Amino acid sequence: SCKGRCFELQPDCRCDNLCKSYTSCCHDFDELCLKTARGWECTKDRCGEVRNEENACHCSEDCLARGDCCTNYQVVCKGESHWVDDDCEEIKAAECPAGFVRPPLIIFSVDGFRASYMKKGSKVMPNIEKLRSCGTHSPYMRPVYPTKTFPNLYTLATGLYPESHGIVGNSMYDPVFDATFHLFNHRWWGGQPLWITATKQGVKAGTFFWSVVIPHERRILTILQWLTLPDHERPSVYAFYSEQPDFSGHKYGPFGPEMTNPLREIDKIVGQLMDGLKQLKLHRCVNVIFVGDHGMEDVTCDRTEFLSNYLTNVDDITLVPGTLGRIRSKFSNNAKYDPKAIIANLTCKKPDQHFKPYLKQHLPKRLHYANNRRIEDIHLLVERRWHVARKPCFFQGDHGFDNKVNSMQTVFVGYGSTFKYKTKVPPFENIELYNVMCDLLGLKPAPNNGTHGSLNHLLRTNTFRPTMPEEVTRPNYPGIMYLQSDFDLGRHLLYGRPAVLYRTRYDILYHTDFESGYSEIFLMPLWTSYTVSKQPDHLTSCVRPDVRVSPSFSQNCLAYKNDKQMSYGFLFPPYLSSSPEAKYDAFLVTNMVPMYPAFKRVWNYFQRVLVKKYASERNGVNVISGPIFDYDYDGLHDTEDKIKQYVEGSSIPVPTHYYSIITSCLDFTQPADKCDGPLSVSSFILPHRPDNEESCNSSEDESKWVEELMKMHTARVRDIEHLTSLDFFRKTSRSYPEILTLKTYLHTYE
Ligand SMILES: O=C(O)CCN1C(=O)[C@@H]2Cc3c(n(Cc4ccc(F)cc4)c4ccccc34)CN2C1=O
Ligand SMILES: O=C(O)CCN1C(=O)[C@@H]2Cc3c(n(Cc4ccc(F)cc4)c4ccccc34)CN2C1=O
Ligand SMILES: *[C@@H]1O[C@H](CO)[C@@H](O[C@@H]2O[C@H](CO)[C@@H](O)[C@H](O)[C@H]2NC(C)=O)[C@H](O)[C@H]1NC(C)=O
Ligand SMILES: [Ca+2]
Ligand code: NA
Ligand code: NA
Ligand SMILES: [Zn+2]
Ligand SMILES: [Zn+2]
Repeated sequence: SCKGRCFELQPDCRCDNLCKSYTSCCHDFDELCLKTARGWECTKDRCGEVRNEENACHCSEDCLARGDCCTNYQVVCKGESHWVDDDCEEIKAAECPAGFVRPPLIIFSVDGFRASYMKKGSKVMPNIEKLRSCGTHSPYMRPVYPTKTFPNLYTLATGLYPESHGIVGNSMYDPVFDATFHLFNHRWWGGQPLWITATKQGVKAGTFFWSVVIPHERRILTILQWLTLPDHERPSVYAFYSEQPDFSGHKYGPFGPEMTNPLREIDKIVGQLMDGLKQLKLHRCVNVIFVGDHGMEDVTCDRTEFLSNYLTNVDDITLVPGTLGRIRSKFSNNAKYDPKAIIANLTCKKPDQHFKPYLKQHLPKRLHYANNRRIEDIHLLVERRWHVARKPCFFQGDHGFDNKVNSMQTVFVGYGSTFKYKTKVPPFENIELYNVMCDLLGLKPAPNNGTHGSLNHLLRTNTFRPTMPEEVTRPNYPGIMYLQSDFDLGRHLLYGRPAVLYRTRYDILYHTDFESGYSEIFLMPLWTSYTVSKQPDHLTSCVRPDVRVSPSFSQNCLAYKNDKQMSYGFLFPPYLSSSPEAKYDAFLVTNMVPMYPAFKRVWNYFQRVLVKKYASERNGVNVISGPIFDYDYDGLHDTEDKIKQYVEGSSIPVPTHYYSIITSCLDFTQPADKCDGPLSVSSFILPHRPDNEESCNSSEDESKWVEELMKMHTARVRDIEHLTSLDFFRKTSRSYPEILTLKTYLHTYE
């Protein structure tokens, strides 16, 4: 029996909340623990009360002490007020009763709560509105790809991309075992979640999981109940979860009028939470995070592309369907199965095609969706509002699309003593929360993909002091060291010189129009920096040796002549040179990089047309460009070990991508090279591909397609730091936490 052991935190008859899922509860759990009687609200008559065990909650004078009161008791029978009726009072300091070592954290998570419901629900969710308004909040929070529940909830809790924590979807095929696994035990998965991190550091955690038949009102009383327990038992961190509004969203669509009740209902539970805390004097002591795993889009049966309309033998493939596609051979010894053919077959075959196929390594890097062996090589990015099935109602809403999509954005509100008061912060990525939650609990966070510091502007106190990483390889500064005859060939640095964070050998090179860091190992620049202010020739096939760099560690024009696939281009573009004299610097062999003919069309468009437009538009730009090597698609700078391809019969490694970081003043009335304030930045990581299969209008003028591809491969600065092992923005006039925020920014074009 459960006697009074009920909802306990720890062979026998079981009393914990998760027992009902494992069907291991004692026969009397439904009698003692899950009482439903009289409802979840007091009334005038209920007050002055027999502390009747039969009830769900009590309105007796006993009530307050035992810690099992109905959440609106004070409001109804001691004259006090609903917390939503009070005016925002700032909380300059945690107001906890004696013997609390720290402010409790309550994570209030909701499935499928799209960011728009905040504007178009103000009227119907007043308690949530009061959290938003009095607390700290962002316009939206960005989930991770894929925008599905389990992958997002576990990232939330761990700080890791799905590729790394391992929950890449609900069914996953492991080719090591040739078996499929259907999704819960935290422990077999990657990363350290929050409830563990806290436990290992002597901070007691409550459950982050509930048995679905336990109704929401009971879960709240349970948390308030636990909060009255004594110091040696009481947990410091708790978690509520709601399947709504995701559940109704699938059924009715995010804009269905049927959505209105479910949000009101979620708001009621958030009401009980606050009314309950308040009547335990804990409403200015606990920190609450109201947070969402992802959003919801309109998607119906009739918007469904079918693979059988593209592929000869569709019974030879296995497809995970829906708002993303994952394709895999169904049969093990099938020599008829050809990934290159499949992708070709699925590539721009209709003008209005509602998905695009990709091998995972060609997916835009911002998705971080490749480095896991249960991610099938062939992936389909599905257009928003659409589905993908194998071959030929329930639903009008779904999610799982590209996480830059708006319908997929989600919410974050931070209320409490440690959060700023009435503050609006910019949108961030949910991988950043794990680090913040550790901060609120005094924990050293486990290694994750967050960037610790980048969210210090959300917090009143408890900010941790991030430190710039150390240069690992100091630069060389060659002077004029060689003769033209030794060779057998054929202001611009506004934010600090970036710092090389791995062991290598590089020369820093200066020119009038640009500054560069040249790797004597990779035979090209690691980075090329140049400012262009707001305000040609027939030398195409000439290159000059750089006299500051030995011919051993320079590229040559023989390799590029004898490579019928590969060509070369410049990181600093000759077109932007400041004078006929200076133009010769842009043609130094130290400025060449390997570039497929197809990539040049993108790259020339960019250097010739978009940079000067960007400069006009933003009042100057600083531009840092370099190559990236990521052949193992793990999002990190490759070692020489990992390089698969080279320019014909040479040591010149071919980059898998090319980055650029484009930087200006937030105050566009000050030019780029004379800021006094915050910075503005947008970056991208363009894949380096022999063809333009990815862009459906590549046969047209670059004005009609290059800029669309670029928007698609937008990237955070931080992404490029991981992929290049550099560190940018080391010598600005801004604080290091502000700069971390700048670096986590991704410029979405929506
Ligand atoms: O070291 C190695 O490579 C193999 C060793 N090994 C393990 O001992 C655990 C066992 C286990 C794992 N998972 C997660 C998983 C999910 C989908 C899959 F297709 C494969 C695994 C589980 C989930 C439920 C119950 C047990 C497990 C992952 N493990 C290993 O890979
Ligand atoms: O109560 C219900 O309506 C259904 C029971 N249920 C769930 O379906 C989800 C599944 C899930 C939960 N968590 C923990 C969590 C909670 C809040 C966060 F901000 C982050 C993580 C997960 C972690 C990884 C993967 C799956 C999950 C919580 N759930 C339930 O109790
Ligand atoms: C995301 O975070 C994880 C954890 O910090 C990084 O993964 C670790 O990588 C190291 C070195 O490659 C391995 O030895 C560890 O086993 C990895 N840990 C886990 C839990 O997977 C990962 O590199 C980060 N990803 C990016 C793109 O920055
Ligand atoms: Ca790599
Ligand atoms: Na060539
Ligand atoms: Na094309
Ligand atoms: Zn969800
Ligand atoms: Zn869903």
